[PDB]
Amino acid sequence: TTVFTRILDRLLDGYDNRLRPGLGERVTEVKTDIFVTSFGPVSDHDMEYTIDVFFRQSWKDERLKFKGPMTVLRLNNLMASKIWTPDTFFHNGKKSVAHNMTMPNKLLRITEDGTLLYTMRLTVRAECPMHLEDFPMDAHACPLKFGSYAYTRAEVVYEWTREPARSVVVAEDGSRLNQYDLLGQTVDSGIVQSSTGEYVVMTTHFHLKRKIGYFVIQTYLPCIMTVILSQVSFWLNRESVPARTVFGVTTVLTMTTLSISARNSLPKVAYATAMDWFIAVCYAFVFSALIEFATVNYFTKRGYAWDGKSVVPEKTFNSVSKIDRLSRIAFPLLFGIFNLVYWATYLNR
Amino acid sequence: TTVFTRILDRLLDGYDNRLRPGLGERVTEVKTDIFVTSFGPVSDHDMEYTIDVFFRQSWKDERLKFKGPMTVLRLNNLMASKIWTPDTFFHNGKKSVAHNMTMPNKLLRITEDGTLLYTMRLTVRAECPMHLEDFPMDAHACPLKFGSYAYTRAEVVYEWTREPARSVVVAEDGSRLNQYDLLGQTVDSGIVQSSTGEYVVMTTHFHLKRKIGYFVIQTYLPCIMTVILSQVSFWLNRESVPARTVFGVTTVLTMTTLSISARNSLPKVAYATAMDWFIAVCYAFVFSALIEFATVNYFTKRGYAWDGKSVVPEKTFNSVSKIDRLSRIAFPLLFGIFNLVYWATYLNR
Amino acid sequence: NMSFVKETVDKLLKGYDIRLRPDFGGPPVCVGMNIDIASIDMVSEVNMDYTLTMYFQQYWRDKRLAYSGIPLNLTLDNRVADQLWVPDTYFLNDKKSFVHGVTVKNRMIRLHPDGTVLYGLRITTTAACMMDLRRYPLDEQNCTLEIESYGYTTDDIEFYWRGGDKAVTGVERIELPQFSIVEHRLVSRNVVFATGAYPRLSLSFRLKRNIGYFILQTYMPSILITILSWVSFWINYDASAARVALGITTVLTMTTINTHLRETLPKIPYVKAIDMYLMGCFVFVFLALLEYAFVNYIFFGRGPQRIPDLTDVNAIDRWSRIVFPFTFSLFNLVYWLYYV
Amino acid sequence: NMSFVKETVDKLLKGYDIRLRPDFGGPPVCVGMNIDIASIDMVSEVNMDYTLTMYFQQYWRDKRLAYSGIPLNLTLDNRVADQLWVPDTYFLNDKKSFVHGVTVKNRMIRLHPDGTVLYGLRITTTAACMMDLRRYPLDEQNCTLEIESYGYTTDDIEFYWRGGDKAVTGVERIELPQFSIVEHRLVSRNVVFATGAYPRLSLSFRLKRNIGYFILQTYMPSILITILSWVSFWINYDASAARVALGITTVLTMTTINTHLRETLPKIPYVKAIDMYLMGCFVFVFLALLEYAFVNYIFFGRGPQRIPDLTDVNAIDRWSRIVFPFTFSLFNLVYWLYYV
Amino acid sequence: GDVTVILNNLLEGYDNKLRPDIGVKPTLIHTDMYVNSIGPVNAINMEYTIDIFFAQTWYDRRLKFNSTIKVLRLNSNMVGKIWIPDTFFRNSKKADAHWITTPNRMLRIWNDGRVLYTLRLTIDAECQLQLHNFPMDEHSCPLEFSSYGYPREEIVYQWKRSSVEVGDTRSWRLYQFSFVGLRNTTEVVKTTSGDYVVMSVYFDLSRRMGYFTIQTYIPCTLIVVLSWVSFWINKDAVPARTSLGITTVLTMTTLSTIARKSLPKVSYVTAMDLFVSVCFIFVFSALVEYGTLHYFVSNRRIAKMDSYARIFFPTAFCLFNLVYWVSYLYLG
Ligand SMILES: *[C@@H]1O[C@H](CO)[C@@H](O[C@@H]2O[C@H](CO)[C@@H](O[C@@H]3O[C@H](CO[C@H]4O[C@H](CO[C@H]5O[C@H](CO)[C@@H](O)[C@H](O)[C@@H]5O[C@H]5O[C@H](CO)[C@@H](O)[C@H](O)[C@@H]5O)[C@@H](O)[C@H](O[C@H]5O[C@H](CO)[C@@H](O)[C@H](O)[C@@H]5O)[C@@H]4O)[C@@H](O)[C@H](O[C@H]4O[C@H](CO)[C@@H](O)[C@H](O)[C@@H]4O[C@@H]4O[C@H](CO)[C@@H](O)[C@H](O)[C@@H]4O[C@@H]4O[C@H](CO)[C@@H](O)[C@H](O)[C@@H]4O)[C@@H]3O)[C@H](O)[C@H]2NC(C)=O)[C@H](O)[C@H]1NC(C)=O
Ligand SMILES: *[C@@H]1O[C@H](CO)[C@@H](O[C@@H]2O[C@H](CO)[C@@H](O[C@@H]3O[C@H](CO[C@H]4O[C@H](CO)[C@@H](O)[C@H](O[C@H]5O[C@H](CO)[C@@H](O)[C@H](O)[C@@H]5O)[C@@H]4O)[C@@H](O)[C@H](O[C@H]4O[C@H](CO)[C@@H](O)[C@H](O)[C@@H]4O)[C@@H]3O)[C@H](O)[C@H]2NC(C)=O)[C@H](O)[C@H]1NC(C)=O
Ligand SMILES: CCCCCCCC(=O)OC[C@H](COP(=O)(O)O[C@@H]1[C@H](O)[C@H](O)[C@@H](OP(=O)(O)O)[C@H](OP(=O)(O)O)[C@H]1O)OC(=O)CCCCCCC
Ligand SMILES: CCCCCCCC(=O)OC[C@H](COP(=O)(O)O[C@@H]1[C@H](O)[C@H](O)[C@@H](OP(=O)(O)O)[C@H](OP(=O)(O)O)[C@H]1O)OC(=O)CCCCCCC
Ligand SMILES: *[C@@H]1O[C@H](CO)[C@@H](O[C@@H]2O[C@H](CO)[C@@H](O)[C@H](O)[C@H]2NC(C)=O)[C@H](O)[C@H]1NC(C)=O
Ligand SMILES: CCCCCCCCCC
Ligand SMILES: CCCCCCCCCC
Ligand SMILES: [Cl-]
Repeated sequence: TTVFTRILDRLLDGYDNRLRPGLGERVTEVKTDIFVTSFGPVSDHDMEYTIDVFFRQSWKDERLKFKGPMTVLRLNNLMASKIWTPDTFFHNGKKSVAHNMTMPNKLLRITEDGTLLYTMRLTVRAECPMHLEDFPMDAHACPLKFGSYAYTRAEVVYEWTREPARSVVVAEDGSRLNQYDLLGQTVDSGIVQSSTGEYVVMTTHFHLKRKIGYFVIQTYLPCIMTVILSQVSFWLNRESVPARTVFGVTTVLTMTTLSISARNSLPKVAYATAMDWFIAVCYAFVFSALIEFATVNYFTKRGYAWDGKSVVPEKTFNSVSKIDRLSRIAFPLLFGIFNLVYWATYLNR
Repeated sequence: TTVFTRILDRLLDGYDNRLRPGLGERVTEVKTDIFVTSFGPVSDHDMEYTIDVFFRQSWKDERLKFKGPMTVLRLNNLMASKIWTPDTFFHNGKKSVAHNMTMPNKLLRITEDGTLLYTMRLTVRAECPMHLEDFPMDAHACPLKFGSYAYTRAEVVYEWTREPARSVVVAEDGSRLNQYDLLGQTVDSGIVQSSTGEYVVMTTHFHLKRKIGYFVIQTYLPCIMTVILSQVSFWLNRESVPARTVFGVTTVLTMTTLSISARNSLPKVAYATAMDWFIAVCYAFVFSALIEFATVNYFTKRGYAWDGKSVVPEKTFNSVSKIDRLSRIAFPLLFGIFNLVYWATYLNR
Repeated sequence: NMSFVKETVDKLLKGYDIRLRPDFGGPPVCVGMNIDIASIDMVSEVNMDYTLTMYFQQYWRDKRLAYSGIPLNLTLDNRVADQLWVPDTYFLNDKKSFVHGVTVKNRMIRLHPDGTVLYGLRITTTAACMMDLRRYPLDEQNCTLEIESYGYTTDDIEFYWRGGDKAVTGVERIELPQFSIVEHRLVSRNVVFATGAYPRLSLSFRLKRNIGYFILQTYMPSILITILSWVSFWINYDASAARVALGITTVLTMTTINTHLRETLPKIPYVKAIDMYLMGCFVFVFLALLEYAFVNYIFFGRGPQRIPDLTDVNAIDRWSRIVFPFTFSLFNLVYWLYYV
Repeated sequence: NMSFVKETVDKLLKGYDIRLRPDFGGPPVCVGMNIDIASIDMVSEVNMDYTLTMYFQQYWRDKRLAYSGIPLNLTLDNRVADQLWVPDTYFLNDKKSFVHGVTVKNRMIRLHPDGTVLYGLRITTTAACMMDLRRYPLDEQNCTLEIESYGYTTDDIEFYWRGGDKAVTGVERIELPQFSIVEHRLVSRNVVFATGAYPRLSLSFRLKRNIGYFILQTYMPSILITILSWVSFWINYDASAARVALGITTVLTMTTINTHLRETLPKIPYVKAIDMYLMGCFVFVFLALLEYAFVNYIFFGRGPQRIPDLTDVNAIDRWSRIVFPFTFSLFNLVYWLYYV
Repeated sequence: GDVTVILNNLLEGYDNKLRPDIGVKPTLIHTDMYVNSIGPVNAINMEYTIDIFFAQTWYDRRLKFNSTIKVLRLNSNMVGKIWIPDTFFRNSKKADAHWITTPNRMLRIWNDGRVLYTLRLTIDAECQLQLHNFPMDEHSCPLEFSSYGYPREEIVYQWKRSSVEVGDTRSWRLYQFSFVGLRNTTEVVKTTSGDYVVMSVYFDLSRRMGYFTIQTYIPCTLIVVLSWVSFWINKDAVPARTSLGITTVLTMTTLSTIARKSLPKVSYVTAMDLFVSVCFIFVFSALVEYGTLHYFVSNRRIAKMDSYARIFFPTAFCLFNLVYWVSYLYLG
């Protein structure tokens, strides 16, 4: 039993965790891979996403070579605080969580040649800038960049453990996305330049496409039904002024409620989205159908409708409005054309 | 100066704070009392409540006897971490805070015979399971159970410092309840069973009665006024079809909004509360008024109302509906009777 | 006697290496687990998680901690847990968790003469479970807790449920406002990652949603508005202001019923069972209003120029008085039989 | 220079006992306190608390820390406060608080040659005040901050405001969007508990709620709706649809106004001053709708059978044109004089 | 080896309780700031979030060393071993350093004793906003920092040549605001514990108009135009014009509460409140216009009031818009 205690004591005896391996002699090379155990929700309001990972790092440290009856020491994560580890931080990382239940969710493994494996379980919240002009038919590439905070590229360089595509792996059942699809990930690396030197940065982009199904049910269908409802008043007789006024006013006010309730999901951006343009055109169609009736009412001479027992000699009775007859065709046709142009504009692109 | 330093050093010399006082000789008896500085708000949605207490414990430790210029050593809280303290925890607690602003809000006092006084300021958020069948005229007994986490009743027992009724004291001004009245507290002691042995539990039940004032103003009164409003249409002439229809439909729409919005602050329980029953009957009265008019409208022979000049014998004019005349009495009477039965049922529980 | 206990405990921790597991370099250490579930609450469909409070006990043997001459089980102050090796147990689907710390850290250490360690923790954990809401609110959910060792593979540690199916207790006493726990299941398997194979214990609960809340909130208001829209069929064709106002408001009221329901649910890209009903009830109120516009158009549009007859408006109204109630009950018959 | 200072400061801490207060076993140590208020924010009626940022300074003399030969006040790195006795000051009504920690712990220790210690902390505290909202939004609240020693009684410690009325600064520079701080005052007293008598310092503010926000959001919308319900008095009695639609809409509008205000306040059981106005405006628009029903019933219900006339339909309308604006003005006259 | 010996020699006899030059001269600290992003502006709380790389440079003669190594590039391990200034942000409501995966701090020591200390910070900084011109308002949100305990006779801060740097503004989370420019100033603020050197950065921000045009201005304008449809409807249609008139007022009531939902409950009148209130007057007057017309024609030139209202109402709303937009976009 004491054989392994003497090995660990010898490893730390004279060890200086203030100094990186190979300091003053070479560049510390850190191998890195990420296992995404879950891809958490994307927050449109905060323009950020959550991701739970096993952040694996590996590097060589000749000070920790040993000879014993084992080739790998699978040690308690208490040991990792006694040795030098990379100071990796996420460049676009917001408040992230290191899991501590029931113990620090870290593992340290030392092989006999000095190679270290150091993985931790993190909940990472990272900024994802979004261009919501195509919402809800938008797509995003949410980045995840990390690298050393303190060591320039002449001291610490990061590389992927395997081929870059295979170095970030997402669990099959880990998708915690509700209104997005994970199309895939792009893995790259580069150099970031600051006022304090040049730093290696490792980049992963997750490609997310919003799923439009929720917004078809809650926004597009009520908008389409409201526009269809507003064109119903074209078929009523021109003498039903209270009836055709309620049609126009109710549908205009309904589109007002829909428009205000539509942006409650989004951050309060200052540009118009694809949903705003659809609602605006739906507002124009609904508003014009009420304006159409006002023009019809302006040319209505008699306040009584046809009594049902008299032939109109084309007392006297008002005729069916030509504006009403033309609106029965023009309004459905123009709204049908708008839908064709709107959906082909955004679904194709 | 050095006199009291030498006393504290002697007490802690050879002192093992991993061992409870009397381990292997007797049972550690802990006298407990609680001073409630404020009984905080009750959360119906989370079925919890908040309480701020001075949690006081007292036990004998023969290892801490001393003789000196003073009979009581009033020490700062950092001495408490040097000695053995009970591992008391709250069985129904959810997320409790031991305040430490600006320092740990704990006091430790050692008397010359070894008696220790150890109090701490705590904010406990504890579970209060609720039965909401009688809501908003319900009453609850919110429990506050605590005891040792690790030590069984053969090692650590708890007792109240004074008479059990007088060992939980609520401050006169310490009430943060908004919609409840603290009617008193019952204090008891017991034994619980687990997989690791039998443990002493000290229990306090806080008897809270909900104050109905908010729900009368925001739910009951708007419901009663909507029902009264829906019956106003019985006094309108049967030829005012657009007018009386607007009465019926709007009141139903208002009742739908009231019914949906009346459970916002409650947990989504599967049963019906007393408020839900009241709104259901109010909905039925409102719904039946529009059904009443549709029956009245089905027997309206003529589309024109009385002109104000022609005598009505017993051109021709419609007579006042017999269904309307009976509704002008039956509907107000049946709603008054329902209120008498409804309020006598729940205000007497 | 108390001095003998102090000496014995000091002897155990002298030369003890907390960095090394029991039987380091030898056979894997077997860890037995028990859970006493204090409560389950905050089952959130919005956040796709549930909150679980439990007494979590681990049961392993460390021969370095065997002591003789004391016929007692040593319960020690929980701060001694920081001087002993404990398993690096973690929960994979854990989103946010904490060990309670009032009045002290809710932690238990109990040594036994042969070296057995009982390690108990009072834990509140918010674990993730993705919910299939396609049949919501008539849905059953399955939410799990995945217990695993982080740094130790199956060569170093083995998990098992101590007591078999009696390892987890307190499930039958759990009261959820919106769910009833149909059953709970205990699973022990191995999970392989790039760093090796790890033992895993899985505790899963099958949750059935109570529908009593949704009858009062969504279904009954929707049914009554749909029935309300049929009142128009008993009003004369010439009362345009009355029938349009009745038809328009019920269509508007259906949206008001839907928006409140929408606000309390996550952004779900598919149609739920509750969505099918609301969209079904919206069609009925929309068609009932479209029925009058057709009736108004026949009398006033096609009148002067000269399955129901489609030329007598009274026939269409009387046809509607039967078909609309009958079809809506037929829709309810098919809907409630498929989801129950 | 720096060798002597380092030698002196090391000498102070050698043999220092942090467990004993200054003059332990002797006279009480007098602790003076100054507070510089950075800001006040989040005055919440929903949560019944306010959030306070301040610089909390404590002044006391510890003769164990007296030094000579250095004509300087030694400002030491704030980590030395962990090696020194400091008062165990706490805030009794403090629900939640923290010491700021960027870029380091916002803490200051300054020694003086005679042994005096200046100990400053930058604290943001959410302190509870229970607000009486019976006059809301024309209410005037009083929120305090109790400052007490936890473990030291008046035999061991004494509190006082350093500078008397000038002990608290920055109150005149506080900008609360909803309130204006009319007055603040400082109180020193003792409080008796079951464990002893403890010194308490109390700082309280008197907050007078501004009314301009509620004029635009609640009062003007209610007045305009109440006035527009009087338009039906000038509409012909024959126009039943017009006057019922005008009457119903204003009653419905009044509810919508009340619901918007309802959702941003706690669930207090009493009637607030804003509720009295909204109930009053509801009665006025309800009676206006009931006025037409009386007018409608007199003409049609009793017409064939055959102070206002009560038999002339147009007389009732003329009467309502005068009484409703007059009574509402009388209601506003009484309501505003009682609450302003 | 040799670096270990140098590090041990520096910390031998070092007292990190004492500021350098404790009884000789004030410590001069040069500060740099790189803005990673200026986060959202929270108008309701009157605060904004900013993510910065905060760099400090000073001289500690106790950290001099002679060797071929010209600078010691170190991680956060030695940050707590040497003296560090107690810099804090004076208007910070809530701030937090970063700790994933390790403390995001940098320490570099040169052979002449120069110390470079850098750390990553996220700060919720207080910013009192004057919303009188809202939503056409402009702000200069400050960010002040100083020493907590060391007065001007002990610590002096000094901006470098490249004081504040901002990166790609397009990635920032300024949804409703555009970053216009920054200024960095220096001043001495006198408190009760002494005089302190306070360094400030002011970030000028202009509110983007697009959201509130879509959310409030367009809906409120359309309801006003909606009320004018009544003027072209026949005056005999009493239920049609009364329902049209009263529903616009009901809708204008709903829009009024929505407009202020994003603001703190300030008790003065913003430019948004003025527009909404005038739009309230227009819809209110249209219903009163028909009530007067109905009373003078049925319930009985005044009879031709509809013809006047067809011109006067659209012209007065156009005139008000011309005055409203010119005054709040180019005037004060
Ligand atoms: C009321 O009570 C509460 C508690 O209930 C109290 O809060 C506590 O306050 C104390 C300080 O008073 C905190 O203790 C210090 O915390 C420092 C960091 O705090 C930040 O990070 C916290 C988490 O840290 C984890 O992660 C970092 C790395 O990311 C790691 O360094 C830590 O050790 C720790 O890692 C553990 O946990 C993780 C999981 O989280 C595991 O994965 C890991 O395995 C390990 O178990 C974080 O919690 C803090 O947030 C709090 O505070 C912020 C405000 O600051 C607030 O906004 C939050 O809401 C939250 O409240 C915060 O972000 C830490 O650096 C200190 O450690 C120093 O010092 C101790 C002294 O004993 C020493 O033991 C350590 O080894 C270490 O030594 C330093 O480290 C320096 C690092 O830069 C270094 O420069 C020095 O050289 C030296 O380095 C070492 O030195 C030793 C000795 O020579 C040598 O052997 C080594 O080799 C090496 O050289 C210290 O822990 C405590 O964390 C707070 N707890 C909580 C829960 O908040 C509050 O203050 C009280 N109020 C009042 C008024 O009394
Ligand atoms: C919620 O949803 C989760 C996820 O679906 C459910 O979890 C699953 O529960 C079922 C039922 O309990 C599990 O199946 C059982 O698994 C155990 C354990 O298997 C492990 O250990 C075995 C040794 O004891 C070992 O032989 C297994 O290895 C074999 O199987 C794996 C399967 O992938 C295969 O890869 C290997 O090559 C081996 O062939 C494994 O390591 C197992 O003992 C059970 O066997 C019973 O049933 C089988 C028939 O299925 C029968 O042949 C046996 O005789 C015995 O009767 C059974 O397979 C499943 O593993 C769980 N999956 C996960 C991911 O947790 C959960 O139940 C749901 N909750 C509720 C309340 O429903
Ligand atoms: C957005 C709406 C814009 C509307 C613009 C409307 C522009 C405009 O000024 O239209 C006037 C006219 C109204 O026609 P409409 O049928 O509605 O009105 C009839 C018309 O005025 C006849 O001239 C009248 O007969 P008379 O000989 O007087 O006795 C007849 O009275 P009577 O039969 O009851 O006795 C009226 O009912 O409309 C068009 O010609 C359609 C043009 C294309 C309209 C295209 C609309 C999309
Ligand atoms: C929800 C209630 C449903 C009730 C369903 C009731 C269904 C039912 O059978 O109604 C018939 C009748 C309608 O009464 P109502 O007065 O509305 O109808 C009159 C009735 O039909 C007369 O017979 C007609 O005179 P005539 O002889 O033709 O010349 C008269 O014509 P006119 O004078 O106008 O020209 C009609 O107006 O109602 C009752 O008797 C009250 C029953 C108890 C009602 C109890 C109500 C609580
Ligand atoms: C920030 O402060 C620096 C000084 O620390 C300002 O730079 C100075 O600009 C004036 C311009 O007249 C020069 O004369 C000085 O030589 C500059 N000082 C330097 C370069 O150290 C800088 O302008 C300030 N930034 C502002 C106000 O936005
Ligand atoms: C602004 C509302 C316009 C309504 C139609 C007017 C038509 C006038 C034709 C002369
Ligand atoms: C009290 C407001 C009344 C508005 C309509 C007035 C119509 C008649 C004017 C002489
Ligand atoms: Cl309460």
